[PDB]
Amino acid sequence: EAPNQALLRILKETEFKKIKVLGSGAFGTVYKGLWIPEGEKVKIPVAIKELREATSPKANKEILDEAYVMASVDNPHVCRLLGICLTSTVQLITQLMPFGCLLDYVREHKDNIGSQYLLNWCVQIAKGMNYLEDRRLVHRDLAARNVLVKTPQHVKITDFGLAKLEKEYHAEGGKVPIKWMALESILHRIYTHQSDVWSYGVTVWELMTFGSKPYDGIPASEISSILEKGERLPQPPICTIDVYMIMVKCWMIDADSRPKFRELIIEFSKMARDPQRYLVIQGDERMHLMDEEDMDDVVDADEYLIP
Ligand SMILES: Nc1ncnc2c1ncn2[C@@H]1O[C@H](COP(=O)(O)OP(=O)(O)NP(=O)(O)O)[C@@H](O)[C@H]1O
Repeated sequence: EAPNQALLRILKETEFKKIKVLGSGAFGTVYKGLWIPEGEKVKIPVAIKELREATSPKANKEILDEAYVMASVDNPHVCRLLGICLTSTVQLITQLMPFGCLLDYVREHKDNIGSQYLLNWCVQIAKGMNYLEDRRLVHRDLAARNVLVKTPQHVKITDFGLAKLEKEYHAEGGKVPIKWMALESILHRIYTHQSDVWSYGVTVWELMTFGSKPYDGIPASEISSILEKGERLPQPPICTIDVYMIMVKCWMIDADSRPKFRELIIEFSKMARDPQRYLVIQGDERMHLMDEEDMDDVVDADEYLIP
C-alpha cells in the first residue's frame, strides 16, 4: 500500500482560547473555541475535545486512533482534523461545525428544511463516503448523528472512533449501533464499503423522516431476525417511490447488489436538479434557512491550508 505521509500537528495549549461547552458526558467534553496559530495573525473557530479528566490507557488509545484517521483524510465532506494537544489530558482539535450535528439540525428545523437541502445533503454525504472508499477506509458508524453541519448548505462526515481499513473487516466485541448495520455485519461482524452503503440508506431514511428513530420500539435483539424476514424500514411520507427505491437498494442482503457510493452521488445529484419531483414537502418553494466584536481575523479551517 502507499505510505501515509499526512502530517500530525502538535498544538501548544497556549495557542488556543476555549470559550463555551458544547458536549459533555458520553466520553469527553467538547468546547467551542478559537485557535490562534503561532505568529500567524489568523483565528480559527475550533471544537476542542479532551477526555473526561482522569486518564485511562484504554481511552487515549482511541482518541489517538481517531486522530490518526482524521489526519489522514482530506476531503470537503469529511471532517477537518487540525492537530492535537498533548497536555495531561489529550485534546483533539477540529473545525468548529457551528450548527452542530445533522440529526439535531433536522429535528429542530423540520418546518424549514426543503427538498433541495435534503438531496444536497444526500449527495454531499455520498461524496464523503466515496472519498473514504478511495482511501480504502471503512467508517463502520455512518449515521445522521455522525454528520456535522458547517452551514446548512455544507455537511461533512465525522466520527472515526470505529473507522477501519483486505476485503472485509473482522471485528471483535464492543458496543455497536445495531439499527444502522448491514446484516453481514450483525451476523458475521463483516464490514465492507458495502456495509457502509447500508448505513447510508439508514442515514438517508433518518433525514427524510426528519430524524426519526429507525425501528423505534423494536429492541436490538430482534433486528437480525426482522431483516431476515425481508422487512425493511417504512417509506417516509415525503418520499417519492424513486427516492425510496434507492433506499431499499441500500438494504439488500446480497451486499454486491447494493449501490456504490459513486452511483449514489450520481442518482441523488440527478434528483437534486429537480428536487420537487422527487420529494413532496408541504411549503417547499416558500422555505429558506458569528457573535464577537473581536472577529476581524477569523478564517474558517477550510481556508487555512498548510503544505
Ligand atoms: N467539530 C465539532 N463542531 C461542532 N460541534 C461538535 C463537533 N464535535 C462534536 N460536536 C457536538 O457535540 C456533540 C457530542 O460530541 P461528540 O464527541 O460528537 O459525540 P459523542 O456523544 O461523544 N459520540 P460520537 O457521535 O461517536 O462522536 C455532537 O453531537 C455535536 O453536536
